[PDB]
Amino acid sequence: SIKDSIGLRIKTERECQQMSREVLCLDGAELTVRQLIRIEKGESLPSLDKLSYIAKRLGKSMADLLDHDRIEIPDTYYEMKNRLIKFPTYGDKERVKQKLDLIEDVYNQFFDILPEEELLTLDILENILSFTSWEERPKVEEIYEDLFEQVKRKKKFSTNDLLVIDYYFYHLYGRKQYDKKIFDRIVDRVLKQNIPTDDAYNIALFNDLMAIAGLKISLESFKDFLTVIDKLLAVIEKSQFHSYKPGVYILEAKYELIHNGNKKKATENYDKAIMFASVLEDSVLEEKTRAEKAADGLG
Repeated sequence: SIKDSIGLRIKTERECQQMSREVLCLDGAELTVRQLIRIEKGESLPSLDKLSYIAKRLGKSMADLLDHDRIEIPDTYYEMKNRLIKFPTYGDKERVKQKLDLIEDVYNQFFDILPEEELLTLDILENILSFTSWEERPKVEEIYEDLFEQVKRKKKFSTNDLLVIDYYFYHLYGRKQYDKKIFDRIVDRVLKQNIPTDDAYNIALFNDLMAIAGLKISLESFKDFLTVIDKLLAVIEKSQFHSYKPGVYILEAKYELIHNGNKKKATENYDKAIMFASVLEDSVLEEKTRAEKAADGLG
């Protein structure tokens, strides 16, 4: 396969230079040893970023390492990935099915020309959307592990980075102890991301911010909570995500209730959620929001 031939070219040149894997990979920020091994064994295709690094370390141009083989991805893939990521479900299980079908479709159409990071993106969306246990998928976990180590060192996050970060938050769900240093570092860097004109990116960023806010409540990490609310509203503002407002004001209400014991402010925030829900095309979210307000003991 293309993966076999490219992997062997990389491996042959590395060995030719009497270069160990650890030497090639340096501090692992751009390429890890296990990432390199999967490439050299033909198990995964290098992405442009990782091939660019490998070629720099070997003093070659990328064209050299490829010979006639290619690693480029068709525009059609990116269009379907873009449509997929932009697709909201709101927890609606008929939409969830629609989204899982899109993922399946994209994977079937492109799995053989995609690098590891793109393939992981598909696995992550699928696992979270289907509530698959992250432990059930060790092969995915091994790949996620090194890509997440690399995300820890980044200041600027891509859409794929944001989705890895989503999978990370997914690990923390329901837990009560957690690596506090890692969490705070990730949250802090998420909070500093520029907000671009790019709905796909903003949806991934919005969903990570939602995860942070739910976790800050459940892990009792209340520092900067309203800063998270503020960022959520800023993303909604940038991309005009009107349907996403009620979920944000519900979280702010739960914060006021649980952390400040403020029932008047919590009632105001639920009422904002109900108001923003009420002018939506369908009334599912308004009914849900009204029910949540009532279950939290407010009028």
